[PDB]
Amino acid sequence: PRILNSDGSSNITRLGWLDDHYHDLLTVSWPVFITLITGLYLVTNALFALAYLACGDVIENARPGSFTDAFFFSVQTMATIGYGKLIPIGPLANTLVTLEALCGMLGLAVAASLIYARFTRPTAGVLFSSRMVISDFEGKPTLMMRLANLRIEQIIEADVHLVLVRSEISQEGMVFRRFHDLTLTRSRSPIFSLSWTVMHPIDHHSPIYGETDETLRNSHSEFLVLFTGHHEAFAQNVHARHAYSCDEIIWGGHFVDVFTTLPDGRRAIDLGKFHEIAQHHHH
Amino acid sequence: PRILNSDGSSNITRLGWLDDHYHDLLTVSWPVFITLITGLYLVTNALFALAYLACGDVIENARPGSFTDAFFFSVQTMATIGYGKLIPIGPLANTLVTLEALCGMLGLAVAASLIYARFTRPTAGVLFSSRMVISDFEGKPTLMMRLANLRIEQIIEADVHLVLVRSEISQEGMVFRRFHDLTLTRSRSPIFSLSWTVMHPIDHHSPIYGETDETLRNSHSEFLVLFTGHHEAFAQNVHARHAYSCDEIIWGGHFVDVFTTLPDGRRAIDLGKFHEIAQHHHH
Amino acid sequence: PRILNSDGSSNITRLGWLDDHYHDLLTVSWPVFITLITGLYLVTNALFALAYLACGDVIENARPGSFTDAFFFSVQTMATIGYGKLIPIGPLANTLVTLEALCGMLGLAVAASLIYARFTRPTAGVLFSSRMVISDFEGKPTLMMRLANLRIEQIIEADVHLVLVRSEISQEGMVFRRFHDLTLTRSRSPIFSLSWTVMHPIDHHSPIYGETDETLRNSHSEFLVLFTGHHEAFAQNVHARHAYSCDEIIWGGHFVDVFTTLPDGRRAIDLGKFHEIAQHHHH
Amino acid sequence: PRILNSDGSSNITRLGWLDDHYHDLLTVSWPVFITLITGLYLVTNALFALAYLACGDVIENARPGSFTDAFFFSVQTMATIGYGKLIPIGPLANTLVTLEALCGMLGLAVAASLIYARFTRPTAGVLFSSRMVISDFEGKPTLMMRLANLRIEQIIEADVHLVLVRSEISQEGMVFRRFHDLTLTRSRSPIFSLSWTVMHPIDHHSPIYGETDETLRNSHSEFLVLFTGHHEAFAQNVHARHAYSCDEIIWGGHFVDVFTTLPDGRRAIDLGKFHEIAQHHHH
Ligand SMILES: [K+]
Ligand SMILES: [K+]
Ligand SMILES: [K+]
Repeated sequence: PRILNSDGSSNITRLGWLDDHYHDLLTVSWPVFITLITGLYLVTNALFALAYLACGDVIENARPGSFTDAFFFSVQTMATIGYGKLIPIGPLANTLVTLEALCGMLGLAVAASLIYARFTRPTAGVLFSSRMVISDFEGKPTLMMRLANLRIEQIIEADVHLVLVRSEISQEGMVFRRFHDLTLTRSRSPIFSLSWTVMHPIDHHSPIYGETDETLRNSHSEFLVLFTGHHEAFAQNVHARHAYSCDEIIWGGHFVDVFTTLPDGRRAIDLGKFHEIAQHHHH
Repeated sequence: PRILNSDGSSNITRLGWLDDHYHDLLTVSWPVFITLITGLYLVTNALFALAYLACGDVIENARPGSFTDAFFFSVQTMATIGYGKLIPIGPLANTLVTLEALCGMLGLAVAASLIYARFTRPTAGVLFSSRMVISDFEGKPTLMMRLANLRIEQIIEADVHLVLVRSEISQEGMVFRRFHDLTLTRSRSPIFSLSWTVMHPIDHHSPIYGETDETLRNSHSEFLVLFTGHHEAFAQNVHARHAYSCDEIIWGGHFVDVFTTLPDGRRAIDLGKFHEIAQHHHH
Repeated sequence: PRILNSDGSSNITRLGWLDDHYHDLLTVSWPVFITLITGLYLVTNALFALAYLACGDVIENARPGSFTDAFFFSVQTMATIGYGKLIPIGPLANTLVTLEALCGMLGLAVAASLIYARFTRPTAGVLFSSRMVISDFEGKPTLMMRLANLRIEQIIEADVHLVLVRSEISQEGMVFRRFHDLTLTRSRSPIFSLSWTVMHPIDHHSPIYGETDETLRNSHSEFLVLFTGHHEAFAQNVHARHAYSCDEIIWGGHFVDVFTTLPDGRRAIDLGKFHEIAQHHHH
Repeated sequence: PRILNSDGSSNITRLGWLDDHYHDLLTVSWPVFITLITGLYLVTNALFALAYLACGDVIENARPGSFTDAFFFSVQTMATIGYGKLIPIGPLANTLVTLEALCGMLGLAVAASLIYARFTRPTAGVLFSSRMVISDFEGKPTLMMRLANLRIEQIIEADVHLVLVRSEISQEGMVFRRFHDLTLTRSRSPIFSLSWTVMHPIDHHSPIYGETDETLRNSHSEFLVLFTGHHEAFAQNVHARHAYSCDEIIWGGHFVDVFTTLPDGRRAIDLGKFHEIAQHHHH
């Protein structure tokens, strides 16, 4: 019954048409977006066609009072193909022409921006260790997990937050869900390029100090990771979030090493070891 | 007589043509912007038309010395419909043609950028509690208000500032308006997704320490909220501001709750309760 | 003989073709930029024309072996006017056609970005007090100056740096220019909207502590101001810099006030007072 | 056998098609990118051509059932040249027409964004001293290197990180690589314009305290520099990274000086001295 999913998205039921137009256009699925555009496209040409007929027989080589001919003319026009069979006749015809044109291009201008706006979304090539572990490092138990960059490009002034979420009681006895930042031995990495193992020493200041497994389940406590940085690939900021549940903490585990020396004597990164955690089994 | 409005915009009278072109173009109302563009469009084609006539009878199938014909030709040319009735004749005609073309597309290039520049502005889907309250939490009064995210998308590394603005006297006796940043128990929320109740404990460090209602009116003091964060919807930064007056502080009040358990046993959010503040009435 | 000019640009002599293409294109003056584009435009069409002639007589209604005809055809083709007199003939002709097209639009795509890149530069509407003053505020002498926003739109997350630059001697006796950032009583203003008077208290920590005028001239010391913030007008970041020399510090001065109460009882801003500094003259 | 290259890119062997489409498109060499686009272009027109043939003889003046004719028609249609020889016939023909158009325009919209996305990348004009030096400044040994801005434009709120990377042993005996950010006497420069000599005093807090050369080689330790700032040239953020190996530290060296006084008495910047380091040779 987790508040937060693994993908980091909160897991709640929300209780609530043209109001949020811009958001909605960037939020819709590509199929839909393309449809909408199409609809709009067809629609407006039809409208324009009617305008033509309305004037009445103002297009060269158009079957009299036929909406198709006018429509297709309108596309050839708006789109500025301007084949040349169907042509404006008389001031009224042409004014509508020079109006459509402008309309068409403006639409392109609007479509473009939407496209570009929705199209230009980078994604940190970042991979999260499927598990956390609690184990002794430098003489104090420490909670860790690790990120691997999935691309050759580097992430600059990357940094990460390790947030514990769990239930608490106020002195007043309000029983709420609280967020605790957890101090990391290293929270900034100005140049993140291969792997980073993040650590929260556990000492008298850690909100998870002297806590067993039993106690963690009991506060229904999870761990939320937010990573962010400036990706050289995109020359644009990127982020990535992940969440862990009490039971994805492997007590005493140790992340295996992904750094190797080749036969060649050249260093290397093996991603295969990335999700592997060493463990002592005591029968 | 408030210095700051609810929308957070300061409430002062300011005492002060082509100077600020770029700002103005992004600042104008869409109707106006479109008009301007249109004007510019029509205008330039007229100019071009004149250029054509000026050469004299250089367009196929054009009524001799008729501006309309030239004008409409110019549009068909500059929008590159290029129907094909009206056509250039001779070097002068065509040079003007190849000039217009380029002109037209440059205009598109300029129009586009403006459009995109004005078009691409997100808005945090954030709603502010209409009131603040001063109530005891964990043993110290605390001033609070709360934000609710209005969209399914999440806001990352969101954070908020609670600023008290009020009149003061210097030892030197300068009577000025000063801004105090009020320490919040929680000022960052790396993953804002549903509701956030912001709190400023009031203790010997709070500029509103041991202050009643009477004293607040007296310094003509208001409270300004700035919220900001990176919206996943837009993959871009968003902000929202709000302001409160002394009298929108509900002393002793408690925000009602918005988190529920369904019959189903599934957690939920209710945004009807959002503006509701519990209160004790003592006859 | 100032190191820094009033406009904040350093005042030094620097001692040093296709290398910096992108910078150069954004750095050039509009006339020039347009020329370059034009040149490129004309040029490429000429090249294309030659390609056509090179096939030989492959365009309908073209005077045999005539470059003009080919050239103008090439424009009508690359701008996609496609009038319809001059037309491709045979495979070679048309392939070149379908190649040009693509070329043309790609050029548009490149031109656009440049245009937009150079076009979309905001400027903080910020005005700097022409002078600084040193005077007692809240019981310690304080250096100050002030900014006024020149537009109705607000600046978010605005903040400012007050940097003293002056010559120093190392224990080793290196005589260098050093920068001292000066602690301001208020360095962030999450919502800058009208005027902000920035202050650097002078106490045992101020690098200008117990310094007279004489001593300031002597270290040839100046004061550099950098302001930056996110402008709601442009929905984009803005900055502004300014510099002051030792002699633009008005000792004992006090900035006059720009905030008024109207007859109406409505508050107001008078930016005429903005540069005015009160002063005591003692015969 | 360095972990990090001079360009700051980590020097490891990574061990691991349509997955990363957007990154890949921005990452590919211009030649390749253009090819891809071209391919896509040609391809889609061919597809469209087939669509035409498939209806069968629906284009005016088209050799019956010939792909070339259809193909070239398709381009004239999709690029909206619309010459006018080949023309749609009947409903099926034209619908495909009005579909292509839109398609073409959308492609432009997509191409543009890619172009602009890849095209609009600035590069800090920043040059790194080829060497570092360890030498006494103001009475404590200090590690330094220096940056020179290579362009007339200025970089705002520039700042730099000096990171030591070297192998260590945990008490638990884990032998890992660790990063130490090294406190710099000056880490921000709100207005970087000519040269900046960065310094890390070495004292009881420096992770390189009481370390000789021998000891540095031994921990296989390098030094990583990240510089970043907002470039006025591009009105956009820029960064630059560099790395140094133990052996590019010139002990006792002193950077020569690049600031000069002209005969004219005007100050100047010479960048020939930039890489020059003074040294005492003791036979
Ligand atoms: K056309
Ligand atoms: K066209
Ligand atoms: K045509």
